[PDB]
Amino acid sequence: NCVADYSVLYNSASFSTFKCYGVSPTKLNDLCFTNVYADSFVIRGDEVR
Amino acid sequence: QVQLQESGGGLVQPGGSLRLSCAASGFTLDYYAIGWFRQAPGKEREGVSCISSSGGRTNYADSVKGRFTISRDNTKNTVYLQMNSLKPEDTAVYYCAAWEASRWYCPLQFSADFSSWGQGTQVTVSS
Repeated sequence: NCVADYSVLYNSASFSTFKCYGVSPTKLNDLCFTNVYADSFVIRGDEVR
Repeated sequence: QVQLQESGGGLVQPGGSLRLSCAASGFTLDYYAIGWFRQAPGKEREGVSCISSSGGRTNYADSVKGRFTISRDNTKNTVYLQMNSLKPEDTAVYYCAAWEASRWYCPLQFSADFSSWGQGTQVTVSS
């Protein structure tokens, strides 16, 4: 129930991995989705993969 | 499969020269802006120099201003850091990293987060 401008995130480089599977880093702003879910945690470097 | 490899380091005499080659496999390095980084033993990671994805914008550090030169070969998927008039202060392991534009404006003199960190090569200057 909101508008999200993902171009703010992808074009800010306060990020390391934009590992998007099923979508391209630049296309999220163009598409509409039913409901989005967010999860968060802190991990180590080599385990990111 | 996104790999960055640092090739071209070694032990050099002060006042000499050396060339570094950053190799990318599994992805297109042309779409990524590259910036070299150094972390000497006992020193924090300070920015060497940054070059944009198109190569038309270049960043440099005042500690190596006029001595370190950056060029990229997007056709060969490689970015080169040419070093001249070396000093013992440059004895550090060197990493090349890829990341996108962090803000408006073309130059990338402002540091930001870096995605792909390579294995790194240690370049030693001592004589």
